[PDB]
Formats: sequence, structure tokens, C-alpha cells
Amino acid sequence: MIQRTPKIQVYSRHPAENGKSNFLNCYVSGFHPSDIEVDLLKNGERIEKVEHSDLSFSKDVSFYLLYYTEFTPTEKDEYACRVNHVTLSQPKIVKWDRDM
Repeated sequence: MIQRTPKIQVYSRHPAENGKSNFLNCYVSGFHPSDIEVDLLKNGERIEKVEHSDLSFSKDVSFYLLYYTEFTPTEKDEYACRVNHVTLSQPKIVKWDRDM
């Protein structure tokens, strides 16, 4: 058996095709086993509508998840990514840096 805790990166992107649409992303990478729970949070509450959730694996059987959806941030609102995995005794919360 092997277990590897995920790396988590939280950032925003505009698709080049549509510079008017901003997207909040969580890239949860390098994890094993594959069982996992991943949420986007807005002011600490789980975001229900997340349009994209893309899973893949590598040769060494690590898993990779890109979890992202359209958003319109304002200064007042705080966003995070909340991850639960077997390797984590508590849910891991990573805040979005609004400059990223």
C-alpha cells in the first residue's frame, strides 16, 4: 500500500477565448488513494455549483483533480478550497489569494 497526501493550489483564470469570464480553480494533485472530498467555499460555505471536475491519473498511480467554476469575486468575499483525504486528520482549507 501507498498513501500520498495531495498538494492543493487555489488560483483564478480567464479563458483566453472569453476574457469576460473569471474562474476559480482548485488543483489537487499527486494523491493516493483516489478517495477524496473537495469543495470550493465562499465565505466558509460550500459552493454547490462547480461546473468542472476533471480527474486523471499518472503512471505511478497518482491522481490529479482540477475542480473549477465561473465566479465573480468582490473584495468582501472570501474563497477557499476544502479537502478531505485519508492522509489528513482534519479537512485542509487553502485560502484563495485574490491576487492569484
